[PDB]
Amino acid sequence: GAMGSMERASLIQKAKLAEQAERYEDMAAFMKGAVEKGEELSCEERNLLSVAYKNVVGGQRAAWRVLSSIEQKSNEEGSEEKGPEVREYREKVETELQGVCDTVLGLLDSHLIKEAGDAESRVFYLKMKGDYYRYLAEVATGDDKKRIIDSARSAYQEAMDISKKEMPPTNPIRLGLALNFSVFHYEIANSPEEAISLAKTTFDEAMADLHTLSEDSYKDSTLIMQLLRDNLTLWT
Amino acid sequence: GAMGSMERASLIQKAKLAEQAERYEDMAAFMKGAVEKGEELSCEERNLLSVAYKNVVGGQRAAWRVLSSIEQKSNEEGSEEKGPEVREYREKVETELQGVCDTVLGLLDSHLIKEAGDAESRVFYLKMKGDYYRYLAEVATGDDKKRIIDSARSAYQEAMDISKKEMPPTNPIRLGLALNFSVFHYEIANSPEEAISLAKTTFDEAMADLHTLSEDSYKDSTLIMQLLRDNLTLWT
Amino acid sequence: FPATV
Amino acid sequence: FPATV
Ligand SMILES: CC(C)Oc1ccc(Cl)c2cc(C(=N)N)sc12
Ligand SMILES: CC(C)Oc1ccc(Cl)c2cc(C(=N)N)sc12
Ligand SMILES: CC(C)Oc1ccc(Cl)c2cc(C(=N)N)sc12
Ligand SMILES: CC(C)Oc1ccc(Cl)c2cc(C(=N)N)sc12
Ligand SMILES: [Mg+2]
Ligand SMILES: [Mg+2]
Ligand SMILES: [Mg+2]
Ligand SMILES: [Mg+2]
Repeated sequence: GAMGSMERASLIQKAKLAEQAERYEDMAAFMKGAVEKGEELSCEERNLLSVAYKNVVGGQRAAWRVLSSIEQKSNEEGSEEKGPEVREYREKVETELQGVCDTVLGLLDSHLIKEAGDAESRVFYLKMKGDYYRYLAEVATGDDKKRIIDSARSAYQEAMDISKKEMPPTNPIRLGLALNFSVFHYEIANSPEEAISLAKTTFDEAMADLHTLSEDSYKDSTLIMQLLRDNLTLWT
Repeated sequence: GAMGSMERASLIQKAKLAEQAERYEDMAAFMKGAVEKGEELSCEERNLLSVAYKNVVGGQRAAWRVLSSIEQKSNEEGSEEKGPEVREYREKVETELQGVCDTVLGLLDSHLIKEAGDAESRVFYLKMKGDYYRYLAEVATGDDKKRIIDSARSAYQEAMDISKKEMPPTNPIRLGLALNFSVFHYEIANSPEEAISLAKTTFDEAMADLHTLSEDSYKDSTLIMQLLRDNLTLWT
Repeated sequence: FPATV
Repeated sequence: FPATV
């Protein structure tokens, strides 16, 4: 643990500085160090962890998609053979992405999820688990794909079950979980109808609960509701 | 040399793929590997090397500036003491930046510059040498700053002398060298008058040579001329 | 691509 | 910041 000698509070402070400097790899290393101190994470700290890894893996996913598109074009009929290089470099990016997902899943399993008892922590971590299995599924092939897909589904489902029992329909964690599980259904599980139904039901149940919210909470919830609507517009 | 086992042509191909995927750290590692094969670089290969390292160091410089601004605010009268963390993290980014500059300067000294005999290669590499000493100067303090500053100046000056003897005034390498040396004068050497004079003379001499150019060369040259004008507008 | 958070 | 290439 390269961060073992740094104070927890200093790691959190440096994660916030790294965010301001758009140094997301550093931010993720600092937050991994903070998690490895063994204490539970506050709400702000959980979001620093997720922001950091989401940006790291997001860049990897964007690069993988560029390389996979080039690879597929090089394998079509009529294209010139340019050797193993595109595949090799796509594989390098893919292995680095899988390593990031393995790291995040390892933090969740040792030991964030098992110590998370409040809905706002447990749902957050189970959503993360679904998300990082989903990123693995995006690059997986064959039977490995099936088991990865089911692990994503299982984590999202447990998060959904808790969120419906313990959170209001406008809670931003609940909304973002539903948004992402809906995308899982559409893009990963080949279940577009389930994706559309989930997005619509989530949006409509949140709409009906907005009246209970302050102006700041209303802003947070309607922002994610607009993403649900955006996806519904893309899909219908 | 981690790239020692990869073919030169494969390294170049992968550098181009990394550029398309916006993976500039990888792109720079591939190009470093290509340089270390020991052969001279073609024009396209020189630009792949420079694009890669410019993007890497550019991100480091942007992060350093954010952190240095936070550090200076934390050191002003009335601010609360937040401990050594901002300084430490600024120093970490600074050391990584200095390491990138040391790497590029090492490639130029072993052995790109000494084998570069044509103006378009030699000027390009000497401009790079000035640029990377300039990035070192941005973060240097005290007497070390003076020797770094003089190394930047000396490299830019030799490049200028060759460019004036061997290239037309619209050559894009010559123009970009003059643009950057002018910025060196303004931002590093505390010589704003020299910066403005260089930018103006460069612009005017290029203007008078545009008539000799094809439409594509005209586009390349006028693009950099517009940057000279932009700087002149910022400075006057 | 669709939106996720 | 000023322009460089
Ligand atoms: C508990 C409060 C103060 O912290 C948060 C709540 C919710 C979100 Cl989304 C978030 C994102 C953050 C970030 N990018 N640094 S802090 C933070
Ligand atoms: C073989 C398939 C079904 O599972 C995986 C593939 C790839 C990675 Cl990176 C990974 C990480 C995992 C974890 N930390 N739990 S499972 C898993
Ligand atoms: C000799 C020709 C074919 O190559 C170049 C000339 C000039 C420039 Cl600026 C440049 C940038 C490049 C890139 N970003 N890949 S290739 C390239
Ligand atoms: C001590 C001052 C005057 O010189 C330096 C400072 C920092 C770095 Cl990173 C560096 C790299 C250099 C090189 N490769 N020639 S000289 C140099
Ligand atoms: Mg302690
Ligand atoms: Mg249902
Ligand atoms: Mg060979
Ligand atoms: Mg003069």
